[PDB]
This record gives sequence, structure tokens and C-alpha cells, in this order.
Amino acid sequence: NGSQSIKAEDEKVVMPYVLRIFFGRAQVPPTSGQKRSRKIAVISVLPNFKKPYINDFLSLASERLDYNYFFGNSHQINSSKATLKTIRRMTGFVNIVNSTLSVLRTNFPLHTNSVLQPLIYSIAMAYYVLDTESTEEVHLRKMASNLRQQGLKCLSSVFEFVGNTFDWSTSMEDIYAVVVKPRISHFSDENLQQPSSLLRLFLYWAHNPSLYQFLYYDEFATATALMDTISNQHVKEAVIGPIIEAADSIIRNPVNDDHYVDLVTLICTSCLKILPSLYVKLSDSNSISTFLNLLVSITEMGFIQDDHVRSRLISSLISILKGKLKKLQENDTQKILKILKLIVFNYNCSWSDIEELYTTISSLFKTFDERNLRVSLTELFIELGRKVPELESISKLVADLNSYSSSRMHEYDFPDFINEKPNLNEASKSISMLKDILLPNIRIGLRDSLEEVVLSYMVKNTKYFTDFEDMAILLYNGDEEADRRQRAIKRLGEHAHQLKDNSISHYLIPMIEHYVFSDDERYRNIGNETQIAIGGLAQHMSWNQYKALLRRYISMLKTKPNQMKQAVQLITLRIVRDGAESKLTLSKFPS
Amino acid sequence: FEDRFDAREHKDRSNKSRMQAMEEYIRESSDQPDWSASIGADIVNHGRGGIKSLRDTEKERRVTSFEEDNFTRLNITNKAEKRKQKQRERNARMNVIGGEDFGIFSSKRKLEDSTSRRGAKKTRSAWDRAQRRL
Amino acid sequence: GISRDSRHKRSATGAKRAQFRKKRKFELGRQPANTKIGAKRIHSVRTRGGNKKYRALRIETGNFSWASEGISKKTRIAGVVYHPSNNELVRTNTLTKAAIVQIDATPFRQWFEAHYGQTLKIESSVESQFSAGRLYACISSRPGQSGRCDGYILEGEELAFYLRRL
Amino acid sequence: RLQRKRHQRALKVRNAQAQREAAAEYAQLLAKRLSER
Amino acid sequence: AAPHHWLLDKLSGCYAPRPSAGPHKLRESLPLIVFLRNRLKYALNGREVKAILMQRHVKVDGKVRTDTTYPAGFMDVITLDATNENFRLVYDVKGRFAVHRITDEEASYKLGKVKKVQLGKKGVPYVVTHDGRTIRYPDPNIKVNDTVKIDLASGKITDFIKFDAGKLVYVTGGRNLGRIGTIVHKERHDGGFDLVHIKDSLDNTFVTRLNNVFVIGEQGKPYISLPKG
Amino acid sequence: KGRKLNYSVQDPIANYEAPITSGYKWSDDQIDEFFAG
Amino acid sequence: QSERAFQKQPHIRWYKNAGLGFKTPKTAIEGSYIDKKCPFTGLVSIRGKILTGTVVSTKMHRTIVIRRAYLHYIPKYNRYEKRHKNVPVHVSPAFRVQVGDIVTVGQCRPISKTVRFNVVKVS
RNA sequence: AUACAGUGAAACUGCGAAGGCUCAUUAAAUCAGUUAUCGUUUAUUUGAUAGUUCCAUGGUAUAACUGUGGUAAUUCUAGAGCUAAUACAUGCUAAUCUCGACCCUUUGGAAGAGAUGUAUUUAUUAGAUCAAUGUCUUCGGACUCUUUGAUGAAAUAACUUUUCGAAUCGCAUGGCCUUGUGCUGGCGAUGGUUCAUUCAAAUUUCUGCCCUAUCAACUUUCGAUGGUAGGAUAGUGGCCUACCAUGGUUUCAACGGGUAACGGGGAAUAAGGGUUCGAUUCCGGAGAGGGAGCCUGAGAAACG
Repeated sequence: NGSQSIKAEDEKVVMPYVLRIFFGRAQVPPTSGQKRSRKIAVISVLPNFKKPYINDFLSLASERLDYNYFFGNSHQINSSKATLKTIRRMTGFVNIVNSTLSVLRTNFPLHTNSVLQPLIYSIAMAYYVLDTESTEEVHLRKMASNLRQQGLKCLSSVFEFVGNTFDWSTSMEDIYAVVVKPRISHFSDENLQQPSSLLRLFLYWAHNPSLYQFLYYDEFATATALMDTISNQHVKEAVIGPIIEAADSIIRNPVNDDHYVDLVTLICTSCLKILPSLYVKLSDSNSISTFLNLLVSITEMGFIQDDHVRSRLISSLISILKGKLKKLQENDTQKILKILKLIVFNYNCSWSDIEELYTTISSLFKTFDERNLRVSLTELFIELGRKVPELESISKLVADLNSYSSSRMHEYDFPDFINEKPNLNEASKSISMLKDILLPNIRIGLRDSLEEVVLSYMVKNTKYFTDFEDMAILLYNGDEEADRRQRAIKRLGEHAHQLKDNSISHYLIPMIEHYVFSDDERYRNIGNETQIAIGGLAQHMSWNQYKALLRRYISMLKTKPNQMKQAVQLITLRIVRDGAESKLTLSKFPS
Repeated sequence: FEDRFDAREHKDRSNKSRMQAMEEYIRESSDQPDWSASIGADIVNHGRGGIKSLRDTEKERRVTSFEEDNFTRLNITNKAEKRKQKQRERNARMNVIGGEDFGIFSSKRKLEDSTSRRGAKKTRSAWDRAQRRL
Repeated sequence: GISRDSRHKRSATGAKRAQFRKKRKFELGRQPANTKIGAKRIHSVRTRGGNKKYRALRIETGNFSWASEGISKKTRIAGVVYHPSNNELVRTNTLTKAAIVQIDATPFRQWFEAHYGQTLKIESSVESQFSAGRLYACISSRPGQSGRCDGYILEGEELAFYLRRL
Repeated sequence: RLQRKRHQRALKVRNAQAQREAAAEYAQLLAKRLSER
Repeated sequence: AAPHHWLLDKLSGCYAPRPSAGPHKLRESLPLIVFLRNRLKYALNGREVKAILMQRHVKVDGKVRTDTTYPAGFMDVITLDATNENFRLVYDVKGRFAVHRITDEEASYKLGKVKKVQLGKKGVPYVVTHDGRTIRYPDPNIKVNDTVKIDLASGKITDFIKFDAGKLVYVTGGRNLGRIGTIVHKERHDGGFDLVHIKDSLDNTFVTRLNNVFVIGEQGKPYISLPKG
Repeated sequence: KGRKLNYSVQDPIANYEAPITSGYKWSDDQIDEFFAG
Repeated sequence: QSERAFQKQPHIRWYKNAGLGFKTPKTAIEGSYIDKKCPFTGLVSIRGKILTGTVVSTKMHRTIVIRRAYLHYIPKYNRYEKRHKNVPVHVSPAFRVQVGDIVTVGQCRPISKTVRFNVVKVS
């Protein structure tokens, strides 16, 4: 008969709204008691009478789900629903602790709340009943103790009711009457917030606009309290950033920066949070990261600091200038952030950024020589913008070489901090050399020569565009250096980049031989570069299977010579992974 | 191609090559005795049959061993007895003279073809025959 | 039907002199029950133990599926206009699998007006049938084997995929 | 008749308390294997 | 009318006992009548082996299973209550069923080759063996042709033997049926003659199939005891 | 067009029926003066 | 790529893998070809054995006629008369096989009256 | 033993028969092994395997049986009267599962929110990451490209004339005091849905002893060869039909020619001297007067 009544519900829509409201009115007239319970509360209730009431709430749920647009709603059905919900609350909170009929009437009450939320799920902007405050005060006096009750990952009876009441136009009258956002913000600022906290945050972010478009001054102060909740909930959207739904945070922070500027410490906290929005997770997308940096700039245009947020915005621009993502949109937002950071370093940054980012002109090569002849003492964002131009951004090749040489000149004129800046230059040149670049690899080689300012002739002859006598002199220089972990790793990386699967050129056997000779000359340095030799042999072993295995086989055979010389010298090690790699070679032998 | 379980090649045959002249020479040069009966006990029907041949007393010993071993008398199964007992006793009185069967001397069956002249150790190399001697 | 065996016919080599055998039980070809529109009558035939098979002949209540949301709802049958597994099958107006048949789409109107409010994002050449009532939909289920008429609606790409044909 | 109504209901609730608990009692062993894997 | 595996003397009868259906196949098993009556000879005829089956002395795989033609296949531990008879029967080197005598702590378990692992219904991992013990929930690293160890009091897998290069394997099938020694070679082809190869006294070589071979332990330590000569 | 329109002669229908001499009760002159127009 | 009616489509663009040492080309993973009976996306599953040989004719579409000459140790007239075999095979979106072209095939699920093999490799 | 109580003609029941003769001549297509079926049926064997409840027990209609009879007559019959079910078919049925605001510290979970199947046939998708023994140590960390591992490349929207949530029995009075069968309460066989195995069958990969070119062409003349879709199927399948393409086999032996094909092929046992006698499965498929159509079953075009 459940399947039969489900068929009756699936065919219970064929009659008009008059007959649907008449059948709903007959369903309401079972145990309404509007003479007894339309004033305040009910007169009496029973277990089987609540079972008629639980069945009435279930029939209301089935009727609303069947006719989930119109539902034939009536104030008699509303009064019967309020009488049933109040009788469920009264019986559950007035019965003794025996829990059988109490859990029956509690699962009657949760299902009745689900059927009540179904009415607003079906007929939301259709009725908007003007006597809402009766049921609103009834449900408030029932669920006053539901302060932090709806704070969970699945608690969505009163949380969904609050979201429905907040996502309307004029049904927020019961919200702005006394309180909805107070208890919602209490459970939102609860510290054990699960991932419905983002749902409540998006609901309040969408519901601040109705409280702002409302002409009532009470709703204006409630919108002020929603901005105050956005300022007092400065840990929830931080700690709940476990998914890629950071567009809600970027949509609230832009709304907050466009709406309310209430404290300089609040603007500094917003700028530091949007700095953590780019220094917290690397999976933030382009529009979200651009709007987050623009919201940090919008808080900084109002109430920024002069030293602390100055350095924070300078670090933000020093990351965003190395990024420059999304076809110069992030570069334009980074130039705006550097012009809003309000320092002397930021002033030189905005000058040397606007003088180069003038919409694809020769002003980039003009401004590189301009700041070279007029070298600025900030130099951090200058080295960022001149190392993005030294990377695979095609123009400013000689200007990139002059920028690296001028950074070396400043690092020699310092004579400590600018040597740690040269450490960052070397840690950038390492990832530049281990890459598929053509102009930026030559620029990193020029930076290696400027850091080297026999060895200088070797570097300039490795970057000589000749490659036959040049590679012969490189092999002879490796022989002279044989007769350095990261340094020889960088040299062998540049050599492997110049001979990296370029099988349209000859002497690849001597090129791999020079790679293995530099690897042997690094592996002779056992006290330092044994780890680097192990890493280079490991990367060559990964390349021995990664889609190409002709010259990598000879690289494996000639990197075995370091092991042969080490075993002849030993005449303790790690035999285990060596034997397992021997088993892997035996498996590659059965290919 | 592929393997196929062959009981006819891991079954104990040992009878294609069992020749009575070779077996008699082995019994002569055996240097361990032969379990012969007390002399009257092996004649059969008061002399109406033969004595009994060596294969017949071997088969009789096997039948009595199986007999005592699983407690069952053998039977008078008609088709097998009308073949084997009558044909066996008629060739017994044909060829068994005084407890000795002379049927083989009247039978064409080459000794060296099947039972001598080893097939696995054929030694078809001068080096293999040299290593087989030394 | 007759058979399922290669013995009555020639292979990829061209052989003759067949004269093979009395045909067995397990070459059982039943009669082709061309399912039509009528009053719902399904023959419950037996095979392979208690393997009842529903052979539908006059089925109506097609469960056809709204595609973009996957809403299989109940409707009637009108007629198949194009099915060149037999071009006389559409002349005789039967109902087999993978046929494109017409449906009075009034419960789909009810579901759209029930879970969207207003009446009429969806394509225009099926919005014309949203207005008129008869929409094209293709049968998925097998009434000759499973006895049922299920199907999927035509929505856009598959619609024009058949409308350019016929 | 009514004693059979006692025994039927008792064997039914005992069958439930055996089977529906033992099923989760080896599903938790699957959970231990999945945590250790 | 007999197979080769039963070690059945020819002077027995005319009709050979077809085993009934059961765990193993017909071609890889011996029933209880050919086990008890005419191999280790606890009976003399079918009447008295049915008499002791009605008396229920047999306890194969820890359950009684009173039947004459019950197909005891590979290493089903036949247990007899009187004189505490524990019999694990394996293959010899020339194709027959060598029935080794074992003790109680060894007959408290058996092992079984896994055939397939399934996501059958309702998220339940799943394992079958040659007696078809559908036991719940092994680890995810059960490949085909590994070896579970059955509990034989309940049904649970207690230990697990992984199939890889360097494991002690038993071959039941084809022209290698019943050999032990498991190491000269490994060769996995792509559809046939794919195996791990088995030594001899002079460490000779052999070819078989994957499904016709299954692991019993390690190189020197199988926890099965084996007969000798 | 293989099995389509085999213009052959078939065995059991070659004498399945037999004709009739007078046939139509009308005359052929009655046909001509029946549908001259 | 749609010359017939009745919703020419994959049957649940779609992509799978039979495994067992046979690659799937990138157009056969994500391409506009339907792969109704090509086993990489397909509806068929792989099993059985894998045979290798050159071809004779690829005249009709979805018909790859392999040749397969193989050695057999003849003891009768003690000389090897040379083998020849034929098998029709459905297409794959990886190689337009012309004359020559030693390729291999895997056994699966009889497609026409005489084809159980579908191409998985070209070399 | 005044509602049953042992013998038991004739009736329902469970099963029995669980595999027997003759006739016309098929060249790996009859047969034997083998590969596979996530391409499929399965009684029995074996291992596993069920959560939707509004204002003390459900209905006549038939036997056997009596009684009246017909007919030459049957395991042929018809009226009239009763009467039972594991026959027919309507219908009676406690509250336990996770996340846990709070914890009073161990006797730890009270509030709130989310739960709950099968059988049939339809669609979207769950089905790239983090942990170090190390890159730099700045003896702190952004760590995966290197050195090794891991989750990982049935959840839901509907039909169906939907099956069920034990009217089976045995062993054990046993525990409790809800003040009386108030709760019985412990276990095992038979049930009972589904999966897998086993059995058997059907297809299917390949292999296997006559001479054959005076058989050099066959195949489209039961689709020839393949593709697409449907029908039918236990399912794969030109197995059948619509449409389309003109294919496919062959001198590396297609296709065709016959018998000591009452003989042969291991089809199998071999025998301690018979060297093609010498153990057997099968010659081919049919047939129950003759073709045709239908039915039954886990299995059939049934020796019944």
C-alpha cells in the first residue's frame, strides 16, 4: 500500500488548484484544532493522535513533493502544521525520559520541519504570508535552545530553514524582526565548524544584500551586523579552506572591501588574509586570485599601514610579479598593488613597472636600461621583474644579461643580504637551467658567467654557439677539473639541456660522454657531491624509462663507472636499493 | 604447441621388452636364489595339466597376494574365462613340456631389435661413445 | 522463426552437400512478435528452466526519460515514422527497440511546471513540442524480450540527428 | 499456537541480532585491512 | 573405465564409481569409496563403506559429509575419528593421489589457490578457491594464483602466500602434473605456456600453465609437511 | 537482389489448381460494350 | 562520421583499457571515432590467445584478412611444406593496414560469422 | 480411550521404469583432445548470503463418500447432497544505525542532524594527491623533480499488475518475578532471496594417417563476403529481415571423386614371444505406420 499510495501521489495532480486545495483542506481537517491551538498552543495530544499528526506531516511532505510548485497551500494547512509542530515540541519536551514515544515524536518533529521547509522549497515567492510572525514566534519559542544545534556537516533542519529565510526578498521580515542572524552567527562562529560553515557564509553573503536594499533602518543595522560578522568571523573561511570553493571568500572579501571600511586593523587583517589567500594554497584559480589581490588592494586603498603592510604588499607584488598570470591581467593587478603599497620601494616599483608594462612597446627595453643607469636601492621587486624578463619571456635578452650583471654588481658593492639575494639568484638559475628554455637557458648561463666574474673562458665557450670545438674544450675542461654538488649538477644540467633528446645533431655520444665525465668528476667529490651523483644517476635512471632509452642506456652504463671506482676504492654502502634496481634492470632485460 | 597428460608415457610398461631368454640368463647370473616350491606343490590337476610355467606361478602368486590383500575371491566371469583359461591351457599343453615352455623357440620375435641395442644411450657421436666408455 | 545454426547455410569457403540433421530443441527460433499499440497484453513464455520471458505485443505505458535530467516518466505511444531495419515496419506502425516514436508530452509539461514554476534554456525545436505536445523519443527497452517499453527523449543533438534523416 | 508465536518472534529477533551484527563485525575487519593498507 | 590418478587395480570390477558433484571437478578428485575401500582398505565393499559412512567416521575439511561419491580433490584433509587419522592427500611424481599422513596442528588448516577477486555486489571484496570457499574480505593485494590458508574451524583466511618469482609452487595439470622444485626459470607469456619452471635432481626444466600450478610455500619452508621416500 | 524476384518454375504449384473454360458469365463482347467508356 | 541512423554512439568520449600489454592510441582514447567493436573502447572484452601474421587483402571495410605462415616439423615426407592461414578482423583507429604489415590480434566474442580476432598492434 | 488412536481391499499422495531394435552409406564438418564464455542456461553437490506500519487468527468451493441413473462398453459417464487442507486465495505483525556543541575524567555520552532492502527494465558519474631515511640545512620549513608507498585514473530520477521480513521441526524447564504461560529463553536441522563452485549442455580457438589437378576453379542459384540496426535467442553470431558495399577461398592444394568409411581413425585395455588375429567407445543420421503442428520438463523438437 506504500507503492499504491505512491502511485496515488504520482497521479494526485490531475485535478485543478481548487480540488487540490480542497483535498489538502480535508487533510488539514483531521486533527487541526484551530479553535484550541490557533491562539498559543494545543489543549491535548496522544501517541496515536501524534501518529495522525506525524502522518499529516508526511502527507504534507508527499503533497508538496508531488505538487512541488503550487502545492495548493492554505492558511488552514499552515495552522494545522503549526499546531502539529508545537504539539510535537510540547510532547517531546514535556514527556518523561522513556525515549520510545519521545523519539517517535522527535522523528515526527524533524519530518514535520522537513515538510515545513518543503513548502518554502516549493512555493517560496508565491504566497509570502503577511501573518508570518505568528508561526515565526511559535518556532522561535520552540527552538530558542537551538543556538549551536545546527552546527555540523549534516545538520540542515533549522540551518536550511535559516538559509531559506535569508535567501528571500520580503520573508526576511521575521529575520529582521528580532534575530535570525544572531543565532546563525553564534553557530557560525562556533569553533568546531564543519563544511556547512561555507554554506552559512555564502547565505549571509547573499543575505546582506537584501538587508542593504531594505529601506528599514533595523535591516540597515542588521547589514552592519552582517559586516561585523564578516569581521568577527576572520578564522572560519581561513580554517575551512579545504576545497576549491575559495570564490565565496573572494566574493565576500570584495563585497566587504566595497561595503565597509571600519578599522585600520581590520583592513590590515583583510590584507594579511588575502596575502595568505595567495600564500596558503597553490590551487587558487586566476579569477579568484585576481579578485583576492584586488580586494587586498581595495583594503589598502582605504586603511593600509606604512611599514608592516608595506612589506606584506611588497612580498605580494614580489610573488605576483614572478607570476604575471592570465595575459597581463595579474600583471596589471600587481602593478596596481605596487602603486597602492605606499612606500619608497613601492614607488620605484610602480615607476619601473609602468615604464615596462605599457601595452607591448619598446619601453620595456627602454626601462631596463633606464633603471640600469639609475639602479634603485629596493631591488627585490626589481630583481623579480627582471628575472621574469630573464625567464622565458622572449624580449630583453641583452637587457636580462645587463640586469643579472647589475644585480651581481650590487651584490659585490654590498660586501651578506645581497649575497643571500645571490643565493636566490642561483636557486632561480638552477630551475631555469633544468628546463626546456632556449633564451632563458642562455641568460642563466650568462648569469653563471657573471657569478664567475680558465673557468670564465670555459663558461663563455660553452655559450659560444659553436658546439664542436666548444664541446671538445668543454670535455678538456672537465678533464682538467677531474685531474661541487649543486654547481656540477647545474653544469651537467646545462649540458644535458644542450643535449636533451636533440636527435637531429651528431656527436651525441661525446655529449653524453661529457655529461658522464662531469658526473664522474662530481662523484669523485665523495664528501660533498656523493648525494648529487646519486641524484643525477637517479634522474638518468628515470629518463632510461621515460619514453626514450637510447642514449640513457649509455648514460646508465657510464654512470655505473662511479660505482666501479667506488667499489675499487672500497676494495659501507646501501646494497638493498642497488640490488632492487638490479632486479629492475633484469626486468627491463626481459623486455 | 602445448602439453597433454599422457599416462601411456608415464605408465610402467616393462613388458614390450621382457624376453624369456634374457630373463633366463638373468636368473642364471643373478647370484641370489629364486623361491622355488616344494616339488609336488606346483603340479596342477594330478598331472592332467602341466606342472605350471614360471609365468603361471608368478601370476598365481600375484592373484593370491591381491586375494589376501583385499579379502575377495575372484570369479568365473564368462567372456574373460572363455578367452583366457581355455586359450591359456591349450597353449600350455601345446608348448609347456615338463614345467618349461618351449613356445618361444617356435616364434619369430627379434631379440636385439626391441629388447637389446639401447635407444636412449645410442651414442651417435665418436665423442659420446668415447665418454661413455671413459 | 526457424533456426540458429550455420548448418543450413554456406561458410566463408563455399561448401555444399549439407543434408545434415533433424533440428534440435536448442535451435529454437520463436515467431517474431511485432509489438504494437493496443491494450497491454504480455505473453509469459517459458525457456531454460523457470526463465519466464515477457513477450509484449500491445504495450502502451512507455517510461520515457528526460535526457538532461534523466527523468523517466510515464506516457503513451503514437507511431514510428522512420526505422530502416524494415521500411515497411513504419508503414505498419509497430513498436520495436531503437525506434523513434511520438509522445504526448503532457507529464513532462507537468514536471517542468512543477519543478520550475513557469511554463514555456532548452532547445527551440523541442520547445515547439513543449508548446504543442508531441515530442520525439526513441525506445531503449526490448518488448520482445523484457516485455517493457522504456525509452529516451530527443533533446537537441539527437533530435537534429534524426530530423535531418527523416 | 501462541507458544509458536513466542518461538517464531524470538528466533526472528535472534536471527537479526546474529546476522546483522556479524556482517558489520567483519566489515570492521575490512576497515582494519583498509587502514593498514 | 577408470582414470590414472586413483591408483586403481584393474582386477576390481566393471563399473567404475563416478564421483558426485561437489567442490572439485570430476577429473581432479577421488571419491570416498575409492579412497577408503580399495586404497587404504578400511572397507571390503560398498555396503560396509556405506555402513561406516552412516556411522559417520569421516570428517573431511572439518565437516562430516556422509556420502559415498564425495569428490575429495587436492589436499582436502580427510579426518577419521577412530585412531585419530589425519590424511592430507597430494599428488605424487607420476600422476596418482599420494595420501600423506599428517598430525592435528597441520590438519587444523588447509590452503587454496585464489582464482578470482570480485567487486560482486555491495562493495564486498571476494575470493574463491578450488573448493569454492567464498570467504569475506582479503587484502587488496590478492592477485590470481596466490595461496590463502583456510581456518577450518571458521572459514577465514589466516595466512597468505604471495605468488612471485622465488616461491615454492605445486603443479597439478598437464604433462608436469605433480612436480616440486619451483626454480630454474620464470617466464610469463601472454596467453599460454606461461609459468614458473621447476627443477629436478639434475635441475632440469619444465613448461606448464598458470592455472595448472599453485604455490605451497617458500624455498625450504613450506608449512605443509610432505611425504618422502 | 539475390532472393529478390527469382523468375523460376516451382514444383508443387505447377498443378496446384486447374482452369475453367467459360469462366466469366459475361461475354468478351459484353466487356467491350461494358467499358467502351 | 555518421552515415547511418539509430544514434551512432558509444553505448556506456568513452574509454577503457583491456590491459595485458596492448596500447590504446590517443585518438582511440579521446577521439570522434565510435569504437563499437574495436576492443580499446569497444563493447567486447579480451580473453583467449593472440595470433600474429601479415595480410593478404584489406578490400572491404572492417575486414582485415591476415595471412599466417608458421613452421611445423613434418615427419611424413621429412620436409616442411609451408603453412598458410586466413582470418578476417575488424578495423582499429591506429593503422590503415596495407599489403605486408605483420600485425597481431586477440581472441574475443564472435563478431561476424567468422571473426573472433581484432587488431591490437601494428609494428 | 463416547472429537483421533491397530489389521487395512479401492482412491489422492512421494517416487519406479533413470535409457532398447532396425534401416539409407558422413572423409578432421562423424569423432577425440584443446582455447574461451565479464558470449550463456543450469535441478541436484559445495562455500557463502535479507531492515518502508493515521480513524488471540481471515472465505466459499470441490473431493473421497452417499444417493438416483444412462450405455453393448472402457481409468466412458451425468444430475442431487454433504465434507476437510502446508489444495485455492484475501489478509493480524518491537524500536536499532552514524556524525557526536557539551563532557569529567572514567561507570563518559546527553542534546541536535542524517537512517533504513530485494526482483524486473531506463541515465550522469564516485568508480590527481599526501608520508619520510634526502634537494638547502639557516640543525627551523614551501617540500615532490629526484629516494622509496598509498585512496586512486554502486551513489541516485522511474516503471513492473513484485517476491519476501518462517502458520516447519528437534534437543534442552533452563533463567528470570512486570504476580501469571508476565518476558519464555540457549542451540541445532528444514526453510528462505542472491552469488560463486560442481555437474551437464550449447557455441567457439586450434591440432589429428587414403589416393587424389582427368576435380582449377568455387562462392553470390536456404546471404555469397562484410558493415549498421532491429527480430529471435540461453546468450555471441547474416541465425533471419530492411538498407548499403562486391566481396571471400584457392597450385603454400579451394572445391569436388570412392571403397577391404560390416572398415577406419589411439577409441582403449593391454597380454613375460601371437608381431597389422589378439580389449572396447563410435560406422552417418534417423524411426516408433506416414510426412505436419503443438505440449511437458534442470535436460527433449520424448521409445512413455
